[PDB]
Amino acid sequence: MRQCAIYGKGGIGKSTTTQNLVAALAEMGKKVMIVGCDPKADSTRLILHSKAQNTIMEMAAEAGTVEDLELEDVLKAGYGGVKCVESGGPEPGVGCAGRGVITAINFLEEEGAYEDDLDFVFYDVGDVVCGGFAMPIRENKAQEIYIVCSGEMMAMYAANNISKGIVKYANSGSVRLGGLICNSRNTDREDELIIALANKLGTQMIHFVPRDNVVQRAEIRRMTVIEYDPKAKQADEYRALARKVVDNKLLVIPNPITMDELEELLME
Amino acid sequence: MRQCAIYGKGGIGKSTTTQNLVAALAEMGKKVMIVGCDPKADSTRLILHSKAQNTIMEMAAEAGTVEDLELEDVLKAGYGGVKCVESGGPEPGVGCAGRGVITAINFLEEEGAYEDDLDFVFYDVGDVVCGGFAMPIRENKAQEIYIVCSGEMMAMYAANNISKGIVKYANSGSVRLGGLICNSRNTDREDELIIALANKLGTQMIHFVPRDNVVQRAEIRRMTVIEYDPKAKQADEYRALARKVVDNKLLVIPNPITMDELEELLME
Amino acid sequence: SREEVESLIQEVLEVYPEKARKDRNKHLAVNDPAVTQSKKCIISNKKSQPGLMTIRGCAYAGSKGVVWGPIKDMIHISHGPVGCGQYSRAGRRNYYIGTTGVNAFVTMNFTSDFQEKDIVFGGDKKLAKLIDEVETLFPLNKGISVQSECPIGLIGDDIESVSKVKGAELSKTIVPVRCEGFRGVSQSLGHHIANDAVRDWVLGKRDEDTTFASTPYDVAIIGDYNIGGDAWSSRILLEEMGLRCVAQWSGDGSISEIELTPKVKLNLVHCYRSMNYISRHMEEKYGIPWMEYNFFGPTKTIESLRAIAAKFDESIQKKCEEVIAKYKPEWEAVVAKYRPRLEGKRVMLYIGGLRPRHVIGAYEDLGMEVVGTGYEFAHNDDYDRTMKEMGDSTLLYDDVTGYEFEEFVKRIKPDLIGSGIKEKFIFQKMGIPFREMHSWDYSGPYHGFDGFAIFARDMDMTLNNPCWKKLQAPWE
Amino acid sequence: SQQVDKIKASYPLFLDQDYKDMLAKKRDGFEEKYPQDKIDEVFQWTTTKEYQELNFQREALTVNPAKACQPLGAVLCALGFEKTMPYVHGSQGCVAYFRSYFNRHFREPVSCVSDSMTEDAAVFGGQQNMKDGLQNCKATYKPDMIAVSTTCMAEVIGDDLNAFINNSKKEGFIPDEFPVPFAHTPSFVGSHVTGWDNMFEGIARYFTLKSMDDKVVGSNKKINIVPGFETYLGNFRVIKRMLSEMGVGYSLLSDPEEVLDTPADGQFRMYAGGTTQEEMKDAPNALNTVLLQPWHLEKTKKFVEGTWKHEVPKLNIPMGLDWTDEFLMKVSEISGQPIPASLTKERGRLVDMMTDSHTWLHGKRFALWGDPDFVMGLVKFLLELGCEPVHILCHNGNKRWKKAVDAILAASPYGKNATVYIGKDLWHLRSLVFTDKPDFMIGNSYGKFIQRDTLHKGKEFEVPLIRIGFPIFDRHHLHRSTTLGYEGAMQILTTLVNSILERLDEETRGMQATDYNHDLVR
Ligand SMILES: Nc1ncnc2c1ncn2[C@@H]1O[C@H](COP(=O)(O)OP(=O)(O)OP(=O)(O)O)[C@@H](O)[C@H]1O
Ligand SMILES: Nc1ncnc2c1ncn2[C@@H]1O[C@H](COP(=O)(O)OP(=O)(O)OP(=O)(O)O)[C@@H](O)[C@H]1O
Ligand code: CFM
Ligand code: CLF
Ligand code: SF4
Ligand SMILES: [Ca+2]
Ligand SMILES: [Mg+2]
Ligand SMILES: [Mg+2]
Repeated sequence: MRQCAIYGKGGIGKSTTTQNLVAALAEMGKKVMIVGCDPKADSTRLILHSKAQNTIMEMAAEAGTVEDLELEDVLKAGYGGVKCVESGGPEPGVGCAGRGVITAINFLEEEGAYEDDLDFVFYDVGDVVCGGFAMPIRENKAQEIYIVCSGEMMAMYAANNISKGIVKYANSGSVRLGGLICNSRNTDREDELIIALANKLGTQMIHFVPRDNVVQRAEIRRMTVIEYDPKAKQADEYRALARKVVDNKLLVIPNPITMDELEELLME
Repeated sequence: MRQCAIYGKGGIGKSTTTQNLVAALAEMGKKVMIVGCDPKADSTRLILHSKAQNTIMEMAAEAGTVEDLELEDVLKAGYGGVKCVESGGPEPGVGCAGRGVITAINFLEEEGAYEDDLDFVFYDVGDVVCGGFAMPIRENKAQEIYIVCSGEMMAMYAANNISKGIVKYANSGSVRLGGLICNSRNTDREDELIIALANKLGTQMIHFVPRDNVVQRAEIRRMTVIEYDPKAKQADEYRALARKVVDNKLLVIPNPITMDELEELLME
Repeated sequence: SREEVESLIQEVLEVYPEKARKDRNKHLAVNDPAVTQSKKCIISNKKSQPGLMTIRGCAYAGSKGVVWGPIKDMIHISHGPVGCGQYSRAGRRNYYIGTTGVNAFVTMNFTSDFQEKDIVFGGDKKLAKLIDEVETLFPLNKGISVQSECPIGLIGDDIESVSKVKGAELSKTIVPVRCEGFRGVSQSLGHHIANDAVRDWVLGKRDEDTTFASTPYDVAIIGDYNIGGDAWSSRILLEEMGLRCVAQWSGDGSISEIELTPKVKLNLVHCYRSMNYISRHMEEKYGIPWMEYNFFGPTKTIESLRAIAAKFDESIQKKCEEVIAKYKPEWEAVVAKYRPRLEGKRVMLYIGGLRPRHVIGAYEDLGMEVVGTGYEFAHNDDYDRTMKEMGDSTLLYDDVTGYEFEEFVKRIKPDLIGSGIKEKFIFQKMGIPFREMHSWDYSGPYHGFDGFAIFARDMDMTLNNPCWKKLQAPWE
Repeated sequence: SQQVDKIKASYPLFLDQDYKDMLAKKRDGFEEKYPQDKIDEVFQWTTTKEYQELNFQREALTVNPAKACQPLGAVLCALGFEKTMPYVHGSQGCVAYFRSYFNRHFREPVSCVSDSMTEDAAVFGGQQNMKDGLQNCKATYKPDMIAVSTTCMAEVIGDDLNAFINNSKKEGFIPDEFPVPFAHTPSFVGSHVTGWDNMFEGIARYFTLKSMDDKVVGSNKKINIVPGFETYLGNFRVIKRMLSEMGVGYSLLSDPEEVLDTPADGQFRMYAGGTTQEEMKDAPNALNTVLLQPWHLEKTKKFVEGTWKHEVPKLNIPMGLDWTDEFLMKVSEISGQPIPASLTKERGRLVDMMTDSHTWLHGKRFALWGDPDFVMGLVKFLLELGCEPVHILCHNGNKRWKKAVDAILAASPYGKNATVYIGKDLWHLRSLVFTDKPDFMIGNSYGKFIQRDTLHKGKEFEVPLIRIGFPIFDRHHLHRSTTLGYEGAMQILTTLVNSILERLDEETRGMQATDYNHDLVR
């Protein structure tokens, strides 16, 4: 059972890209779980169908202590028998969400959530701001990491900045960058652009994802594109991303680049 | 001396919109300061001309303790006599940046960085993830907040999500929402969609900012659009945003909308 | 013993990997009786090297431990998790009068007892309900000092605001004191944070209130945490010299007593490391001169008894002499009784930021020459007061570590040593007489005249006790 | 004043009229203290039933705990493994407290180190100090092992101890083969007892998880003994004595005894005794593992039963009479060795003291508190002796626990008059001894104040404090006694009967008043 952690610069496309990838994975008859390590609590909203259900941290607040919670309360079945859970967290400007992520993953691990025959466990991590948000990539958490990026100067600065922090957990641990996933700038010189960075990093660009508004038609209609419009152009695209991932065996240790070489790229 | 914080969803346009606004504010012969409350450390890079200078938390580590630092080491003059300081921060997955924001802000205040002769102190705050990132809006910090947004479902969910976390510091304190700043995300109804949400919120749409590529030219070249191409179309736009801000008197207490009224908007 | 300490020091440091090696080598240097800066001789107040057995504390030990804890008519809330609070309950021996639980709350421990969720969701909301429960369950509480802990510092909670709201609401003074452990290099910051914390929320509230009468003698004892009664053992002399002791800061202190410091004629400071900061704001804002004194032993107290006198009129001076004459026979009696037993016995010390230099005089009188000292959180300006009180070619340490200290003790071979609880055992095992200095080893007052008496007797019961001769078994 | 040949210390000195005068002038002069009238009033108030409900309705403030944080319970666990170094990742003042605290109780040296995480640490994470700290400490105090712990500071900033450790290895600071177990020890979670679990289990893994493939259940035919957070050396010793006099093979995983009791003979010993790694390494080859205090070793059991595949016994803490025969019987069931006639005698000798002392102990109502295993233990034995365990408080206890204790009380009639209390602090018990007054209290030194407060009310209301548990600072060398099994039960009993006998001698020693009941023999 592989567990992969999906990272990226907030607002480039982690959750959709994920829920859709697992939605596709679910289509392939796979036992998957989506751990939502983001205070926003939308990591599962597209597979379960709603704003969001009762989260771990929010729930554990009710019982007084997290140790009082039961995996039955947070873990819920959604589309294609995909299991979901949310790490929960505070509100803008109060508390430590980096903690919830920890509390939540510990709980899942602790309550033997990795107990049933799961084939894939996807951690949809938000911003990699501090120590807690690195939780997914220790030992026993996720081994494969799929950084999301785009053709923007800052979207890559991140993909770069992210993989940089990974080398700490990657050297000492076993977690590794499996590849970048691109959610484009329309394909206008980007189809190959990211591939450049993927190399200077030492990883591959697993798959390129289009800017198809079918994602908004699904997003606003509270579902994935794979359930929403099964044959839409980007429905297969997401099926591709899913298929490539499954067969992907390229897991490397990231080689960060410098601002200078970074900007050098775009510059050319 | 007014102090405004600028918030928004990672990846919509805080730093450029801020630096350009103060760039324009400098053009107007104003004494302005930019406090970089973000770990990435690019809040000043366009006004100062490089990747980034020596930050507070990074510098203070050299002196062993923050109490050993001198405002002279972090504060550097930039374009149009604009002062710039960075809070500093750890790398992805390690440490606590929400703390740097604090240590860095307390420092500037401690070392009398305000007991200067400024007219505008802009706080470029990154993700509002936890408590320390709420620093720029207590008592004695910022009183005006300008949430940046775009015509995307997820960009508004944040503009709304942000103002929600504001009402907490707004009710108990004096901070208020001055108005939304639309930095183009290319929709069709960018003009009205936002204005609409601006009303359901109880604020105004201070200004609308074009999707001009002069900013990639400025961005990749290591500078603002105001110093790069002074007469470029969007150079006056950013001047507009700055001017409107200066004269702006509208500071209200937000009134979040619900998912249902939200999606109702777009659907309209 | 001239080049010795150097062949001793770099031999001890010899074990230290190069990172720590260079560093420590500068914290311990030979003392020349005449240099007036330690920036050439030794360094202090820097970060402690990892994994080394330090005794240094944190900013918390300084604000809730030394400074606030002591205010008997207030309720100091340990804000943060459970450990801290329950590790310092009655640890310090700063004595006081009153009805604990009813009127006073010092040997007591109030904590917000942070749980998993408090940390996640952050908690000022818990702090407000908690500032509420005290007012109801502890009516006679006269203010609340909220001592923060590490978590509060990271989670970034506005404990500063709440204290304004609840308090401005409950009509009671609340001190949003920030003493996060991760702050500072030692406990020191806690002091500086405390001092200021005082001048902000407590000190300046009786500013336009003159229902008080400043007598040309009114004073306040600042920096006497009254460990064991030292504050009373000193408040007695001043008053018997005619001065009017108005305030005592931390050590049976009253929140109000702290509030009357501004209207005094002179601030007497025994702890130049803890209340030195405040004693300046005390003078630049209010304009109230302050001085440093020492009440350890006859010759120090006697001397000081006169310094604090000259700052007044001759009237008090002749009165002062009467006090000195009174105790002259008593302390003389002590020396003639004990000095014979302590004579020539040398002693080795290691304390915080005052006693390290301040006890030597109390020793000179007993004839126990001091051949080594050190501080765990002092600054150069604290060593600047030391070099003189010391002999030449004496070894000094700063933030000394187990290996560092233990090796000096093993080589210099002292008859008596004085440090804290963490160290009291390691040497008692080496058959070296140890006498706690921090807690006075639960003994009586040492400051002043009556105090000196017990001291001179406490060194004797321990140093010359029979136990020591019984360490190595006969058959060996 | 002080006279040379009769030096008055802290208490006689301030009693002198000269000093009393002083304090009065301070009080009436600058304290702005309330008049005794209302002070007495507010007191009179707190000591009531009205105040109690207010007290218990409490939900945010805590007054005088009965627990400590986790890192403290970790350090003690570590002290147990031979030549290891309690290493705490985080602040330095924490360990400075952890140490100072363990001193006052055992009153011997307490070695433990810390990576002094300064302000920058919180802001940039704590990598170097962990890296260097492991090197410096390992270089200076020369351990064989270092078990990393963590203060609040690392938990929030979520430093990955694991990664942090391994980098230092690869980065070349410490021999890659150097044993360095670890365990996140969130002081803001559970309690000190919990730290002991996390810390222990951590180690139980470091030496087994990887090597599980070649170990056979019961290869050395021995019995593992996991103590848990235990501070009475007498208990470590007594448990070893019994198994040992049974001819039972065993291994005490986590054994402080030598190290916390190093003879003062001139040579300082930073380490002594302890459980060998080679011993912890071989653990799985035993017949079965025994957990003396399951209620705070719940994470250990999960591992032992899970990874080692040990059929862990459902035993309670070996306290009192019944829970001891059960402990021994089960050991007899496993080791193969029978219960020695030796131990059987001991038992009968204990039952002898019971029949012999039963009169005085019968019906004595007590109030008590401590750790979950202790209280559950003590309470039990109290029913055996025939005393009413009126108020039972356990500040760090839980629901599953509480209701296991209630049931133990449901069995005997001497237990039908007692209530359990979890998540309730000392200040709550101050009330319970006032509204429904005991005879005595059985706790730590912290119960010295609940005692005082009862006296101020009225001598006929004072509740004497019998010190059993942890801490015990106001007394000397109690740390050497035993509270487990027969041996440690002979003591508990004597300590009460004579605790009672003493009071009766004090209550009744008034000449021509109460001295008539001053029986020479009892
Ligand atoms: N294929 C796509 N083309 C264009 N826009 C897309 C596509 N997929 C997703 N989006 C848009 O991206 C926005 C954010 O997507 P998503 O919810 O995945 O965010 P995210 O950045 O991963 O969130 P977080 O960082 O908070 O986990 C939504 O407005 C969504 O419609
Ligand atoms: N309307 C616009 N005008 C100028 N640049 C734009 C616009 N829309 C998008 N961009 C480009 O997108 C990127 C986002 O700009 P910026 O540097 O402000 O980042 P950001 O995501 O707002 O920063 P942060 O999230 O760290 O606060 C830049 O590359 C910018 O030039
Ligand atoms: S170790 Fe005093 S600067 Fe401070 S608790 Fe003791 S040598 Fe402190 S004199 Fe004082 S009353 Fe003390 S003895 Fe300055 S207050 S942080 Mo440990
Ligand atoms: S420096 Fe958290 S409960 Fe408190 S002892 Fe800690 S592990 Fe335990 Fe100083 S302010 Fe307090 S003692 Fe900061 S945390 Fe230590
Ligand atoms: S930056 Fe991270 S570790 Fe720090 S308070 Fe915020 S969420 Fe927590
Ligand atoms: Ca001892
Ligand atoms: Mg998402
Ligand atoms: Mg920015």
